[PDB]
Amino acid sequence: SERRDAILKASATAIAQRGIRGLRVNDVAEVAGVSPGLLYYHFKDRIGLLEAALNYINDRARAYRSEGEGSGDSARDRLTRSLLGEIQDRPEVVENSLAWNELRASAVYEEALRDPLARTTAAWVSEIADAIVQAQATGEISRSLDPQPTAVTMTALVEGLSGRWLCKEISTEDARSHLLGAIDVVMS
Amino acid sequence: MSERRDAILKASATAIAQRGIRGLRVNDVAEVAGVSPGLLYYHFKDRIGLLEAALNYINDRARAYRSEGEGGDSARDRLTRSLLGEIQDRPEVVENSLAWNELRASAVYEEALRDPLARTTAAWVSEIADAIVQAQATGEISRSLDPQPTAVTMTALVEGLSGRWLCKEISTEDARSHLLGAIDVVMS
Repeated sequence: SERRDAILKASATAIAQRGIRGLRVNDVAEVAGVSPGLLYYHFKDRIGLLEAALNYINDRARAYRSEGEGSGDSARDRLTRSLLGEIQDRPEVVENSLAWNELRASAVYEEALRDPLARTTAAWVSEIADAIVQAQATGEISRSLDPQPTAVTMTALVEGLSGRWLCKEISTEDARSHLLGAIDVVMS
Repeated sequence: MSERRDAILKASATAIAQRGIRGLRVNDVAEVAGVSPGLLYYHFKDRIGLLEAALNYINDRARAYRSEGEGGDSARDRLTRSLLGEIQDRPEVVENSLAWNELRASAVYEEALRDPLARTTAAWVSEIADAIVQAQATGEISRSLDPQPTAVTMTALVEGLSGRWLCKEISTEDARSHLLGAIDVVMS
């Protein structure tokens, strides 16, 4: 239902602005424009809600990273879309990445969020790792790179730079240029 | 008073690591530290002064682990020790990492935290940049690397890996190995 989506979008804004710690269902209910009873009806409990919101935000992120996909795109093209996709000045990209940044931070103490975060992050890593393996078969990328470690490292860098970006500690342009520099290093 | 400033900051680091910025209370910190709230305000003025000083305390503590064993002569030796020293199964390193993780996440939505965090992060970045510049003069590193962006990138990589490490999403030994491979790629 479009109400579920609307609830989830509002929850991601509550998450983004207030942070997860001490966020309660009634707070979320207030921003979502529904009662806590309806909210529990859709999501069962607070963790069910956070996990639904994490899945919603992951889906939008996946879209941002796949914008402009094309048949038989180069390794460079694949790495670039997936690494840069979530750091853009477009307002709904920023809102989405703010909420993901907080969910990543919260999972240190919200242990029930660790599994969905690990699995969705595994799927991002896997995109990069696959791009590398395909290129290594052709020679287009150094064969001495270990694909999975390289992909885990490149995406963790995105998370680190994105945390600074969201602090306004580094510009959008600089964060993207650093990532491009990393990609250049891997192709060279 | 300098023994007492240190007790205050040590207790502040623990409060931040365990309870986050919202769970940090002057009265509790001061009680932990065996001092009065008024002494804390005398040295640090206010809650933002406290947090600024705690950011620097944590960075000073991390710096000790970054240089442990130092001078371990090569640029490679110094860079490796610095980057790997951030991620270790030692109680102080874990705590520093948790507290930094909290501060980095909170500064997104608490704007007052941004300037101190930027200044402390800039100091960490500078140790790494200086290492790279020194090594380009000796020729231990490609003169191709721009020191500042590289140092920004490497330290950002430590923060991204640490965020996953603290969620138990990546093991300590995996995170260390990936930092080593990153340094290798940069040292090539």
